[PDB]
Amino acid sequence: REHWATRLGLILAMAGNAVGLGNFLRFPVQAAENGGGAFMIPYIIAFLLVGIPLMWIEWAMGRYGGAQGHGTTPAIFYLLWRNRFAKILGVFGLWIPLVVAIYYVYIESWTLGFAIKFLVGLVPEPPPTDPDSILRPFKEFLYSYIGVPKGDEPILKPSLFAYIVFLITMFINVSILIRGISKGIERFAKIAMPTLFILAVFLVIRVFLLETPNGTAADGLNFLWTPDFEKLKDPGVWIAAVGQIFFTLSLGFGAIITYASYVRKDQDIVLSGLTAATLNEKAEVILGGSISIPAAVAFFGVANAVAIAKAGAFNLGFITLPAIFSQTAGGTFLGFLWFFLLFFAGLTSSIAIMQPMIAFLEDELKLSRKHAVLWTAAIVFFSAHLVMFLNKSLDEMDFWAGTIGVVFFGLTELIIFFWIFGADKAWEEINRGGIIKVPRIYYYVMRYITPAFLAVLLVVWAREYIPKIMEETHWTVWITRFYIIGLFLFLTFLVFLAERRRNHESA
Ligand SMILES: CC(C)C[C@H](N)C(=O)O
Ligand SMILES: [Cl-]
Ligand code: NA
Ligand code: NA
Repeated sequence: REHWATRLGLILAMAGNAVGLGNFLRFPVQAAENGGGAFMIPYIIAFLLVGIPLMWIEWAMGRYGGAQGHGTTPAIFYLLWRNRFAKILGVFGLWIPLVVAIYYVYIESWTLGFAIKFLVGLVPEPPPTDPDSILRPFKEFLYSYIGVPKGDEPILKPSLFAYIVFLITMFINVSILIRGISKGIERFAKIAMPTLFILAVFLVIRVFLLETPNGTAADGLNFLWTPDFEKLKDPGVWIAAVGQIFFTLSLGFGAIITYASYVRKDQDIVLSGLTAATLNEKAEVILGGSISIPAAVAFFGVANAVAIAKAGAFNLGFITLPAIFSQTAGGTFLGFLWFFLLFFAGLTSSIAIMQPMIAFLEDELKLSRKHAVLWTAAIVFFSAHLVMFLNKSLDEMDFWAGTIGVVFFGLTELIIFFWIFGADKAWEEINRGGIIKVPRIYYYVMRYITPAFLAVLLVVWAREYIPKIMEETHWTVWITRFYIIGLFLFLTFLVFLAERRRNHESA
């Protein structure tokens, strides 16, 4: 079995796993729609009670399963709770990251294609003060890229260059992942994380030199870090906070478990996971929240910034920032820098959420690495046509997998590790091999505070919000569900195909 050759390489690979698009695209909108600082207070709180404990549990289950040659949540769940329903619940650890990747690769291909369009200079030409006259050309640019429909049919029709860039993005993912751990993700993280940091800091410095009659870049920072105690009683704020914390730290996708499987049994995971979390957070609030929000605020006031944020998720990342850069000297090169930063971010995160399936095919089906990688590729590439051509088929995938399945699977793996596999035993498993020891106070949070807190949050979530999706939506969403549910069944079948061949090799 392969291993992280360099400790630093392990840390950088886990960072690139965590440091992705949620640090640069999701978090700005998440903070803008939720009163800014009013959203920071839960984000901080839920970072201590949910982020770090689930991080350490992810790492512990990963190292435990990897010591016994299993880097997937079905096998590891069977190794923590010996039952068939354990394997059934572990199937989610392969279903969630796959469904996430199905559209994560598409958005990463968006970033790559936009970087190419900006580098070659094939960009819109905004005529020289009306904000609509500047937000309109880049809006139509994004629409010409992804091919959003125009009439009544919810049928996407992406540009040919977009499909070509998607092919190139999948092929780049394949060329990276075909070289394993110590030769592929490690030597790529060692190169991408410094470049990512450099680009982020350069764009931060460039954004801070922006001033308009609608304010300066400091106003967005103020609104971001100005709390508002009038909103801590809104459960939607806490819902969004814990969801974003699950997302930005890869918590609940089973990918951190997958990388932790390649950790040598004796090497540290406590300080490792804490370091990865701290690096991702420093890349989030210090950098990601200090580029989009300050520019949008300085250019349109907090009111119109929140308006653009509530308009859509890509209004800020794919429209607002390029429209603002088109107003500055060398702004085409600046948008190229921004999109290239996003491309490496999505790259280091997407090569991380596609590893559980290959680990399953290698460890549980005894497939060669090349064939496992190529079949997982073909699966993702084919299934991505459902997201590329069916309108609003990405939102359902992100909801059930990246938004609902994450909290569900986090609670599940928490109850499995501590409440089932053994609170004392799993606590020791976390504290074993660690350079530093896990604080005594997080034992109670892991076993008592985190499950009850997440349970109350999930109760409020399911009681006051979900029934709006299973009714007030277009019928085409079923096409996605009918597929993704049918993608779950498929995986279970392979799980069966695992537990049967294991009864054959021993014979
Ligand atoms: C699913 C994860 C890889 C997401 C990533 N941590 C991000 O913030 O974009
Ligand atoms: Cl295009
Ligand atoms: Na992140
Ligand atoms: Na990443």
